[PDB]
Amino acid sequence: SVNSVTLVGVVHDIQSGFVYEDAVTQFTLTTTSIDTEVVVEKDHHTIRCFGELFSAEVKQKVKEGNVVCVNGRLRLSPQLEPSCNKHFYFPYIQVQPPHGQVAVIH
Amino acid sequence: KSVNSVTLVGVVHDIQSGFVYEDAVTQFTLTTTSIVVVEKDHHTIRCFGELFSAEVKQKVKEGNVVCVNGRLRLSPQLEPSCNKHFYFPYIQVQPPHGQVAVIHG
Amino acid sequence: VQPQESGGGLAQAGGSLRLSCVVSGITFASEAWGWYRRAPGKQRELIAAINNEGRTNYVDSVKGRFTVSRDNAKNVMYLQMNSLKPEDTAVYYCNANLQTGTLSGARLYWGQGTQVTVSS
Amino acid sequence: VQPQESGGGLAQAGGSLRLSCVVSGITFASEAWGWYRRAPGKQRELIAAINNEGRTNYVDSVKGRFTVSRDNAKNVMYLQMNSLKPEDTAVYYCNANLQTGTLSGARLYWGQGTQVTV
Repeated sequence: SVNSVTLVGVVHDIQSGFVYEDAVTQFTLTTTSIDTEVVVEKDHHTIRCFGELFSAEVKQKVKEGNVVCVNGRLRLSPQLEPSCNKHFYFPYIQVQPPHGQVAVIH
Repeated sequence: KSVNSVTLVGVVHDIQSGFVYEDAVTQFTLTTTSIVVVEKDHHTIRCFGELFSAEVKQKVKEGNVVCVNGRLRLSPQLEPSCNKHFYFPYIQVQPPHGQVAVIHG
Repeated sequence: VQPQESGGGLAQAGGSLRLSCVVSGITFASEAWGWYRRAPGKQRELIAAINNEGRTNYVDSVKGRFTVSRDNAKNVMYLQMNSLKPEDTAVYYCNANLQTGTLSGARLYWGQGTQVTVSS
Repeated sequence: VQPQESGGGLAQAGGSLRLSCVVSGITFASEAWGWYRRAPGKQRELIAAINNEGRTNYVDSVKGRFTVSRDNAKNVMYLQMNSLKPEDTAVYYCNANLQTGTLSGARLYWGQGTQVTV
């Protein structure tokens, strides 16, 4: 039941903070994906780093507007809160060793 | 140079053909068991390609354990309500980039 | 369920244009539709989307700015466009939003779209 | 706000019972909450979330079944459970869901929880 992801692109909105009692450090990874003249598509992925230690090092080493390579697992969060009547999913790319990790190229 | 690449392996479910805004797709579900705690995830797999989708819809049967090899996309979408903005997480599969493969034994 | 749009080309900054999205023949009021746009370079982007009746949800952008309608009478979608920013240059299309996106179609078809331009 | 689940134990398949949750102790209202039940070896599953006013949503599996309500003056989560299937049998927790996306906030902490068996 292998789940896997690899991403490369610009970093944005880097933040620390906790998930439900869990030190996290997420950020957006915008990816350009030229769909099959004359338009291109982008894809902002919520990269969510767990493991307070890895969470910390990531938090420090990763700068804004960077270009990093993200290995990790793709997760789906049921979310769906009040304010409306419908269930949607949260597409966050979970990164926490010994799962994946984040290298930096810019 | 951006890189959006996913890989999957798990159980398939609710397989059906149709169109994505007038596009011959064969959407279905792949369930990776991302693991006492057994955490599951049900991924949507939208296989575009007039021929490709048909290809897939026939060799691919429910229960089959297959691999998925494609982009991680997410349609914005603006439901009747409400102000809450939500994205639709699926997996765009389409040759020569996408790739599907059933497992036997 | 056949796209038949019209209206739009070029207007001074902050204008007021209307749109006529006519569903050619087969039932229209049955579905929940909406308008899109094609920036000179950017891809397909859904903007306005009226419910099946129906209380409408707009994008942060066109929120308060524009307001789309839906009349079962003639089967036409009208996008009340006001204060047309120059950043509102694209080819606009009328089509039916999914259900609410995770659903699969059954036929459908695209349109030809009308070019629109705005420059201060 | 240090969570504190309460109420629960055992009831017939079809029996009923109500749960509870308290926190010490600010600030309610501003924060929307919910209830999370967990199977023996399975993951926690959020059941129903109550809005900041608050409106409410439920799980596709529990729609038209469970009923959740909240009180601000006493900071309490109320979960009146009726006619309980052995499926509902799980360790129920109560905490604050939020952000519906842009999560990551404050420190957060999990309550001990309450038992539900039918």
